[PDB]
Amino acid sequence: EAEVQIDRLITGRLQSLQTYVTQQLIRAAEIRASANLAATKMSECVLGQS
Amino acid sequence: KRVDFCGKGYHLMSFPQSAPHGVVFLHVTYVPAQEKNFTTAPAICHDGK
Repeated sequence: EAEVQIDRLITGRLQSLQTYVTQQLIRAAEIRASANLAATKMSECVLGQS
Repeated sequence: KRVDFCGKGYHLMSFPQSAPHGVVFLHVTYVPAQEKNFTTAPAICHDGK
């Protein structure tokens, strides 16, 4: 019975880890887009005139 | 006209080139050099003008 119990535990924990990883990937992509915008804004609105 | 968007320094033109799964740009840029120092003044008034 221990194999069955630990199998249930493992599958549940793996699903939770999958969810966390996917959320982290989405947030990282959005932050990367925002930082690209910030880099362009800093490069063009400081070292020159807009 | 926007600075440092394509190329570094002042921009003149660019040339595109193909790639396996992309594109390659060759930017031509103008850069000053061999500077000298001088004394300046805002505006010069002659005969009161």
